[PDB]
Amino acid sequence: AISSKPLSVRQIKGDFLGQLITVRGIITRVSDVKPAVEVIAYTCDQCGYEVFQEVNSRTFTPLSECTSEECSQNQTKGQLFMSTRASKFSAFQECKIQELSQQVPVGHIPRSLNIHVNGTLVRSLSPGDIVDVTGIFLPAPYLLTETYLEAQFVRQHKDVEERVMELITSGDVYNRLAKSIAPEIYGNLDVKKALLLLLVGGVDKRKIRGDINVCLMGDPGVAKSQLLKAICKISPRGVYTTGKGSSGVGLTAAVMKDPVTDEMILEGGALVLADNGICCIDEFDKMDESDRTAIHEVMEQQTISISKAGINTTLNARTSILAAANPLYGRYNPRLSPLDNINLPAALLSRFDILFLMLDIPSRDDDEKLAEHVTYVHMHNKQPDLDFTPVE
Amino acid sequence: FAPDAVFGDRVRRFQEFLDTFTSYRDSVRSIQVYNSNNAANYNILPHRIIISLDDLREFDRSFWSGILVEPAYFIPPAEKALTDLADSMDDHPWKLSFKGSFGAHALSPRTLTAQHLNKLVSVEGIVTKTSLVRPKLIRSVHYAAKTGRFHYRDYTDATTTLTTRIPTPAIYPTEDTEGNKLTTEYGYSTFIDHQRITVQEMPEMAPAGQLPRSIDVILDDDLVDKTKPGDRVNVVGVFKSLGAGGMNQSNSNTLIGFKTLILGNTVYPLHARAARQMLTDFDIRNINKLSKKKDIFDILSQSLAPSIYGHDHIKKAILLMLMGGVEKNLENGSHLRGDINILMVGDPSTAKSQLLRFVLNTASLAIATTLTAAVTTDRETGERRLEAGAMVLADRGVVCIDEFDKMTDVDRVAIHEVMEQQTVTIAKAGIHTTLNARCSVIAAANPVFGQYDVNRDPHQNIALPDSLLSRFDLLFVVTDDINEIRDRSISEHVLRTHRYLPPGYLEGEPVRERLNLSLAVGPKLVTIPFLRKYVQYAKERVIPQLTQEAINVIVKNYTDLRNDDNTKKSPITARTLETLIRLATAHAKVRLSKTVNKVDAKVAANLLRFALLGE
DNA sequence: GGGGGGGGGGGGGGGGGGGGGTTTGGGGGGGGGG
DNA sequence: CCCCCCCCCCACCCCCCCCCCCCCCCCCCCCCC
Ligand SMILES: [Zn+2]
Repeated sequence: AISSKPLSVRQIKGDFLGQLITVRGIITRVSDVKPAVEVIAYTCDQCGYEVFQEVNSRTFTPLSECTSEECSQNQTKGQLFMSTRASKFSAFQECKIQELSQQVPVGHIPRSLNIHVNGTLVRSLSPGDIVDVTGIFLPAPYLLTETYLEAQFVRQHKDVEERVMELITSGDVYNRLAKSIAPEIYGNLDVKKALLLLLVGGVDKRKIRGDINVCLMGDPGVAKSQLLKAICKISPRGVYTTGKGSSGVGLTAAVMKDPVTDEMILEGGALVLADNGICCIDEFDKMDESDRTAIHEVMEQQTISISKAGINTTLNARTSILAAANPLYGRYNPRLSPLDNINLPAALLSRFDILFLMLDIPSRDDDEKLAEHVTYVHMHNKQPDLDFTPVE
Repeated sequence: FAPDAVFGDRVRRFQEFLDTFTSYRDSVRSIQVYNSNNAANYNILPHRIIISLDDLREFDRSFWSGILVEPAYFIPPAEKALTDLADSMDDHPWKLSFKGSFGAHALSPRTLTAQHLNKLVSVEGIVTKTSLVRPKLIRSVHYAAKTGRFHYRDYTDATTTLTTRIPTPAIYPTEDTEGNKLTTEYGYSTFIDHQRITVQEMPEMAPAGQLPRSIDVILDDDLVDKTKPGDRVNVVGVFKSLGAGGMNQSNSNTLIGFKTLILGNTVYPLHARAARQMLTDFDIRNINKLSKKKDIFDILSQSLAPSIYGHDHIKKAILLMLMGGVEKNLENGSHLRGDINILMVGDPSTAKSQLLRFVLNTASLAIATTLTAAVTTDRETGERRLEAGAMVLADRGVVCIDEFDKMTDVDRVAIHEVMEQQTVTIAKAGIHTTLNARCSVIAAANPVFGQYDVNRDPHQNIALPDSLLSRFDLLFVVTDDINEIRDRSISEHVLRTHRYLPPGYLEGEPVRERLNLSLAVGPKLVTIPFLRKYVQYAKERVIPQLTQEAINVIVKNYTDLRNDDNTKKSPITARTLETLIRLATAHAKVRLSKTVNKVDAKVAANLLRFALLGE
């Protein structure tokens, strides 16, 4: 029964070596596939009788003299040459699994393990996967042995064109689908109705530029960040960012190393992941000059540019923008132009298809309407309003 | 003398010792039957016994001093006698461990000296540089392809044995004497866990103008991961030299000393100089009897931090955070956060940090800080690992953040995800994922320059943005009031503290640093355990439902706050409304009440109005 | 007068022995705040 | 517009190899048929 139990990585002790255990964790890194020799085939130059060496370790030493009876009986010291055509290779790949961040005891470093996977089971894993893996827990030559898990079986943790008619036949689907966008958020149905059109999109023709963009602006709060996150959930090919957030690969692209090792690579930011899709910029007012010129290049070329380390290149970034320009100094002055309240230049704002300024006005009547909605959602736990027909 | 001759006498003498003190035999059988029962129905205890050096002294002083001074000759026969005893019990090597009265062999990494080599020693210290656990090969088993026999080989190094034996150099044999090829058998082959830990001297003991010394303990199998970095520990083991020490002819420089170690026999963490509590019928009765009284929200909160002058509303708010609000997953699993977050702005020297101590020692699953999650790397890692910050570690727990004004930009930018989404997102090295960080936070902060200016906002006295400060449900400002009654009280407490004279010291005698190693011979306010048991019982027994009369008080108070002059102090908004719902729910959890009702909202709104507006 | 056998030189194989295999400070460039 | 900050960049076993020794083979010379 022991193979059935999913062990966390730090429960894998030395006594398990040789057993077909099952482990649980997150894959923090994955190798590119490379071939490994099962059997080397050598041709013999002076007799043509091939010979074979099987390999059963991380290293080997190649053969030199023809050991075959064809040469050996003739005492003919022929020379051996490796053939990749005739050698049997197997696909090899390595992945580093780490215990889940929740499993780490208080103060300990998260423990990790090498998984080796061979044959057709290769490229069943990817970084960020949370997964259960069966394998043989094994030593390797470094008395302290190196150790790894030989993977054997994997459990990842994670018609339509007829089925659309079920909603079409019910009618008024635009109004209802817009009302299905974040039903837990009060009112603002005209804004939701526009935000839906950004997912649906216009025409691109030849060029004619087809993406649709909206800026929300004005006082902080009013469930706006949740609305942007909800759009990222609802929409296909969506991504959520902030003007300073997503601070790893970033919203703005660059050439990069993997400084944990020594190689270099070019990789895209969020605006490339949002390609053929939609990007949501929270804290939009706070993004820097490189970020602003990045969204400029989305709107002006539908690309993001590279000009570094001898590489000049533009990466494709066809994408809708949803944006949230919350003002300076904590609150908008609700009778002024936005440029007296917002950091961003009006040039950038002019490229958006629509801009919605919304103010968090204290007004007893609208306060009670909003508060009745919020308190009802908290009280009832279901159907954030009636007759909205919230589609999943 | 040749040890092998007297080995039998030492075995039978330790067997007589084991018979004389039968509690060791009883412990051996207790371990065996526990392991048998865990095997019987699909946890395992180790083959280790802690023997008292006092018992062994009273039995045979000559054998006892042999164990202390010559463990390389006296431990192996004693462990052989123990193994024979365990084998004599009905249906693998057993190990010894030691406790008590080491005398001159009670040491620290400073006073551990070359005179002590190969003696049994106890070292008082602090753990640093815990290595990764590695499996160490000690027996390799091999099926012979044609011969049929299972050949094997045992292995030796300077750490696996208490006495010197020729090292066996880490090679698997692959051929029989007859030349037949061998296939190595994992599982049947035996590997022991192996770990190195660097015990540092306690810095309190280190004398004037000296760095703390340190030494490497070696730990095998069931002693591995007994401790983590920073643990104050007492280790017992044999102090040893190893290696060639530059006597080997490669080394022109022979001034280098020999490497030295302790081979560990036991690891005692010194936690003392309940995370989930037991509950007796007395506790069940008195918890429920107390819950029917009205002033519990005063008495329980005032039982927090009883040394603190004033700050009743702060203690009440702390109690509501400890009994925080209920989670709301709506339809489609749409998540809204029930947890509560608090921030104590103010002067230094106020109650803040001491309140964080009292909260930290009262709460459970509580993390001390002075964040989020990260992708990280270190000196020896040729690899990157995903790390948990305090909020991830406090998932469904609490975080205590002192000096929160000091936190750096990459942290503060990502705190928004904790505050809005109760989660944190990773965005580099292809680990694009999101982690649960569903905690209730209490933070404290100081002015960045000068004393706190009570006219200026928290956004102005401290560099933290208003768009960050506004995330917290409750935002207190505390200040060092110069009240003579308070000052008289705390002054006399501090004077009584500084008049303390330790036991048996003469008047004016200086306190000696020698202490802990020299003694290394091994108004109805409630108790904090009772308060813990009450909050545990509340979390254990109720999830209050939200009644409409509560809603009517809540919308009344929110729309009042959002249209009274309180608007001129703060732009009161939707976050304040859901905060009122959380705080009223928390007060229902104070009551243990099956529902939230109008009474809870009336308390919560008074506290929130005080916290934000001071009234 | 040619072929076998004896004796000496030269080359190749096999064995044995031996050696090698990250922190701290400083200047200059580049960007941001008063 | 000017100055300060902060960021970057840089300093014991096993294999290959070589040396030494011994045997075997091949050629030359002399004798026998
Ligand atoms: Zn050949």
